[PDB]
Parts: sequence; structure tokens; C-alpha cells
Amino acid sequence: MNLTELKNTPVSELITLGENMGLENLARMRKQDIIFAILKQHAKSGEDIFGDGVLEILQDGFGFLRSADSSYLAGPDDIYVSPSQIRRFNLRTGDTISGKIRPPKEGERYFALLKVNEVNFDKPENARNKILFENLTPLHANSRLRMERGNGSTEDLTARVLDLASPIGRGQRGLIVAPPKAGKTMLLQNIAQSIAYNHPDCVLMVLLIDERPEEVTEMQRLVKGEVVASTFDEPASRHVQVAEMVIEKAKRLVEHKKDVIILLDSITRLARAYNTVVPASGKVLTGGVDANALHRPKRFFGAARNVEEGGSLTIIATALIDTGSKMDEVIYEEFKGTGNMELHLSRKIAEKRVFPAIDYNRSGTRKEELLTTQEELQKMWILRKIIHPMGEIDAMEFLINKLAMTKTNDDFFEMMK
Amino acid sequence: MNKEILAVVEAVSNEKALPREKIFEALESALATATKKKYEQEIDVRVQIDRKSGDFDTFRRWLVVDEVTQPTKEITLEAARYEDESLNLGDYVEDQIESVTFDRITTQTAKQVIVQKVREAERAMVVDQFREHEGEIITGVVKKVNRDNISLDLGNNAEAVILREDMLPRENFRPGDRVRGVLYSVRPEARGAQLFVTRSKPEMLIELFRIEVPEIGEEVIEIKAAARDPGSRAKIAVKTNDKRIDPVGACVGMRGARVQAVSTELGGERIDIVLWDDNPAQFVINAMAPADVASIVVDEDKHTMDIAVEAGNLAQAIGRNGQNVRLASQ
DNA sequence: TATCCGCTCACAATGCCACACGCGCTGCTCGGCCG
RNA sequence: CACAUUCCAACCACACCUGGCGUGUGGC
Repeated sequence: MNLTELKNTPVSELITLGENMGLENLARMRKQDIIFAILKQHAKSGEDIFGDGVLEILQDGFGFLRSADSSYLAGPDDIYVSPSQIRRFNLRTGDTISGKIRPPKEGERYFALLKVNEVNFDKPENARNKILFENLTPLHANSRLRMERGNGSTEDLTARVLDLASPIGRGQRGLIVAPPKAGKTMLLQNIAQSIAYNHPDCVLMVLLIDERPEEVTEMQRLVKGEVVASTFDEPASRHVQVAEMVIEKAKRLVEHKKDVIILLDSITRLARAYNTVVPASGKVLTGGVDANALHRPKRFFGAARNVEEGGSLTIIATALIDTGSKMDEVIYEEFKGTGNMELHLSRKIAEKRVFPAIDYNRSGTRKEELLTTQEELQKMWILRKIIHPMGEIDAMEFLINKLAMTKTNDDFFEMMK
Repeated sequence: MNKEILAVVEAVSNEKALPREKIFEALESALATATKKKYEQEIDVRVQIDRKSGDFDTFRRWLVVDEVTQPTKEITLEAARYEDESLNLGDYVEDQIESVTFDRITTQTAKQVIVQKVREAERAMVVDQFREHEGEIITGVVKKVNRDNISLDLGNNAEAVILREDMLPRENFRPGDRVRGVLYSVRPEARGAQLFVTRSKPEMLIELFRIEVPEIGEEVIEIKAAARDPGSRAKIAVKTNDKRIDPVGACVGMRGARVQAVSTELGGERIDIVLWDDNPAQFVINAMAPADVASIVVDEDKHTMDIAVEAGNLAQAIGRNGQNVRLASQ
């Protein structure tokens, strides 16, 4: 019995399964506890078990297998592994491990993985032979990640204008400078749907930090990808833990030569959490923000790169500006000159009912010629030349009108002639 | 001394829940309690710390009445000749000044009043900000369960209460799960439990509809009446302002899907949705569904509905604990 | 070569409580150096 | 395949401080 095929089942299904397994009324224990009791009985009936989970090595050296639905938390449904397996198969944080597991014993509180049959969708023999993510040589983005869907609906424009504003490729470093009341969640949903339709080969990773639960349940069953989030109902410890472990998973996937893309929202709240989780450094700058407190977020932002050997790690992080917060002000000030891909959204256009509120002149992409041929190069150059003298709102509405007049970017380029 | 009170008023973490004005009036109440504890008499007084100008002072309240007990707060209804009262009742004085507000007992009573009022202020703010949600479905995680009452964390220091009658006789929870419910009772002046949230009703089910049915919310299918035996049965009679919209065809759904979805969301509760009629006779004929009756005796003088069922449908017209009747009776 | 004698260095001269107090080759130059 | 450290419902464990040495004083 696999853990995913049992947990992604609805809660009522788990209740009926436990009741059919001859158990006490399962409406009392939590989902993790229900899974634990169900596995306990299903193993009491024999049934050599097959489990899976993302690995986390603690300070002692053992490993815990966390699950994706619980946003990588600690529960009775966790699988314990001794450091002997980590020394043998040469495991590390972020490596998803799947294999045979057994029932627990008295005094033990978690299951034990006996033998691994899959490490990051690979043979356990080749799991020890893999170049480190840090030893890789980063490069610029070369393969263009086209976001144009092709149906020309009222939502496809959201990606069309995107492709008309700043090209995006594998391993690109992305920032979303947008004030509140702007619809960043809509932009993230649109980009997730675009990457799920156009490029289903690369694994999609969407992360929501310090977010309201409604968006969490919306994203967990709207986009085609593994959605891990963390609401504000938990201290900054869980936030920084899930951040570190999702970036470790992404690093392991890239080491396995896989193109991963991490959508993060928001980098500002994540930096806030990283600031309040770290002890003081001795002194204080404006906004109550510590000096080294941004070292970990900055690293998280710099982990994105285009590997020359194989694989890529693209990141798109949304930032919170114009909130009247000294802390957010200094966070955006630090993060401004950090990435090579930026998208600025105008609040004045956002709350003017002109979607998507984009800023053309303020947004751009460094080394964009490596992500597009000369054709779209000259097309975007002409577009920028004609849009630079124009204003903000008038230019935005004119561009969105001329975009909705057609289906794709090619028809717009042709009508622009 | 004023430096200490300025430090304690600026060092407030939740300055929103307690701004300078109410913090200073809390300190006024604390100093009044301290002065009460100073003298063996029981005299109520005010402080008026002069928030932004300088240090504090004290007054003396009289509460003019014809009594004589505790003469520190006793002034007759006409003692307004000298000392410039000029009013019948409510005349107070600044007689007492020089109040010590730094000793051990003063500090203790100050801390006591401060913690009491920060509790009161967080209660007031949470109820004022989440009271308008009365009538809507909100989620939340429980944190403590007892044999008489359970607590719920909503977030941002928001605490909801669920009593015994607020829970079903067989529903179950434990700290960690996310349960949803509607807030029905609100007491912004309560000392403890504030957000009385539960479902325990069919109107809650109505709200569920408003969340799950996009048509419901614009009054496309009017819900007339509904009754619920908790975890046992849910009788409901609705009408339709339109003639092409079938309530038993639309609200129930396809092959009994929407009603079964609501049942499995509530934990397997038999729900009988029926069409409302403009006559109590046919209304109670249809309300006992599934059944078949051909006897109607309605009396508006005695409020009596004699609806005799055919022999054989008894176990279907009465049910367990008289459900098909006891709900229909209500 | 004895053997008494002297020198002188090493080993002693109860044993209980209560209270009080305290820091006398380390400061300035040459030699070291694996988380 | 195998040893296997299994990490923070009442409550058990998370408990405490100067004769080192000299001197001085007093009593038996």
C-alpha cells in the first residue's frame, strides 16, 4: 500500500476504509493519525508495505520521510531511517526516496524503510553517482520557455502580454514587483496553467508561503503540479523548514538532470520569517531587520541557474512593495538589484480594472537575445521603440486591445507591420 | 515617574488593540484601584494622566446621593453652594492629589488591571472584526476538546467556542483538524467564550448550498422551511418562483448527487428535499416523503393536522423516533 | 678501624565548636604554533 | 539486505553550595 494513493483519497474514504478494517470511530483522530492507524492495521494483516517520501536529515543524522500533502511536516505517518542507510546509499536532504517499508515495533514510533527502489526517479545504484549542485557551472538561459497557450481566450492574453514584455527561459531568475490589490495570484495561476499545457515535461513546483488557506486549497487542486504551501497559522520555523527542503528537493532534481521551476509567493513574507527565525547578529538597521537575516533568503534566490551539463532551475518569486512597511521597503531595496528577470506591476492600473496591470518600460530581461531568435528580437525591439514615448495606462490599454484583437503573438507582429 | 508611564505606553506590542487613549485610561483605572487600596475607605476616583502634556494627577468622585455611608462618596442633592458645584448630581472634585503609583502593591494592581484589559481589548477587537461573519461559513482548527466545550483557533489571536449542543451527538474532532462552521451567537461583552460557532442547523446547510451551488446566491430556488435531527435526518420543503425550475430535479441534482454530497459532507445524514405548496395539507403530505397519504384534516382553530397514513407505510411514515413526523411536526 | 661523639637533616609536641579576615615571581623580551 | 540511536491524558528526572590554607579570638 503506497502512501500517496492512500492519502490523496478523500477523508470520508479513509473513514470508511478504517471502519471496514474493524477500527474505532475514525472521526476523532486527525488525517495523519488516521493514516497511521490504517497502516498499522493493514500491516497487522501481513502485507509487506511500499512507501515513499521526501527525506529530511535532522541534527542527529537519521532521516524522516515527509509527505507532500502535509506540506512536509512531522506526524505519526512519518517513516524513520537510520543513518546507516544514509551512509550506504549516500542520501542527502531533498532526495525523494521510495521503497519497501515494514510495521513498527514497541518503543518505535515510525516505520522503517528496508530497501530503496527509487531515488529521485532513478536507480538506487546510480543514486550515489551524481554531481553536486554546487559544483555545477551555471550559465544563462538558452532554451526559450514559451508561455503562449494558443486559444486566445480572455485569460490567454495574460500570458501573451507576458511574452510581449519579458521572455522567460529555463534556469531564469524571476522577480515579481507588485503592490497588493494587484492580482498576483491570478498571474501565478495563469503562468502555472501555461507551463502545464505547453511544457509538461519539466516538473512544475509552486510554493505559497505565509498565505491564507483559501488560496492554498485553490492551488492544490487547480494547477497540474505538486503544490506545497504553508499558511500563516504556523510559526516561521515551519516556513523556513519548508523553504529549505523544497529548495533541496529542487537541487536534487536538477542534479538528476531535471528542469524544475519554482513559483514562490511571497519572497517578502519569506524574508520576514527568515528574519524572525534567526537570532540577532548584534546590531540593527532601519525596519528592525537583521543584517545576516537576509543571507538565507538571498541564497534561496541565487540557487536559480541554468546548468551547462544538464537540467535547469527557474524561479519566479513575487515581492510585496508599496505596503507602507519599513521592513518590506528594505527587503525590496535589497532584492531589487539581485536578479536578471523582473516584472513590475502597476497598482494604479491594477485597481483601475485594466488587467493584467503590467509595466512595460520598468520590466525587462538581461541577456534576452539568448532566449529568442532575431525575428522576435527585432519585433520586441520595435515594440519597445513604439511603447517608450507612450504613457503607462494608455499604452497598457492600447497594447492589451491590440493583443485581444488577435489570437497569438505572431498575428500581433503581423498586424504591427 | 512620567518617563516610566511613557515607556510602558510606547512599549506596547499590540498598539492596535490598545492605542494610547485606552492604555492611559487603563492606567487611570489601575491607579484608582491603587488609591482605593491605599485608604481604608472605599472611594472611587479618576486620574486623567494628561497623556501628552506631562505627569498625572487624581480627582475625587462624589456620585451625589442622599445616602451617608462612606461619606467620601456622599454629597447631598443640594450641596452646590460653595466650592462651585452648581449641579444637582455628578459634581466631583480634585481634592486628593499625591498618589503613590510605584510601590509593590501599586505595581501588582497595575499589572493585574493591565492584563485584564488587554484580554478585554483583544476580545473586543476580535469580536468587532469577525462578528459580521455571523451567517457565513468560516474554517478553523480546534485546539482543546472537553466534555462540555471545545476551542478553535481562527488565526491572528482569534478564539472560537463550540458547546455541546453546538456539536452533533456523534460527530468527533481533535486538536489539529480544520472544521468549518457558521457563527450564530455573539457576545462582545462576554468574559470568556466569544465566537459561538457551530452548524447544528439546516440553515447552515443553506449556507453550504450558497457556497457549493453557483445558482444559489441569487435566489433561484427559494428555501421555505427546514428542520434537522442532528446526525439523523434533515427534512426541508422549498418552493420555486419559476415554473420550469424543478426543486426536486435541480436542488437534488442528478440521480441524487447534490443531496448525497451534502449528506456525505455532514457524515451520512438522510436529507429529504421536497417542493413547497401553498396549502398546509399538501405541504404536510409532501413533507413526510418518502410516503403516500390520502387523509387531510387541517384545523386552524386548534392548529391540528390529522394526516392518516395507509396501513403498511407506517414504518415509512413514522420512522425511527418518529423522524418523518417529528421533523414534519416542527 | 672502634666507637663515642658531634653536625645536621628528617620526624613528633591532645583534640571539638563558634566567628572574622585575606591573596607577596610576575611585568617586559624571545620561542612557539593545524578547524 | 542488515544492526538499528524513534528527535518534544496526569506525572515521575531536569535537586544544592564553600574549613584550599593560614592567622587571630574565646570555651571545654
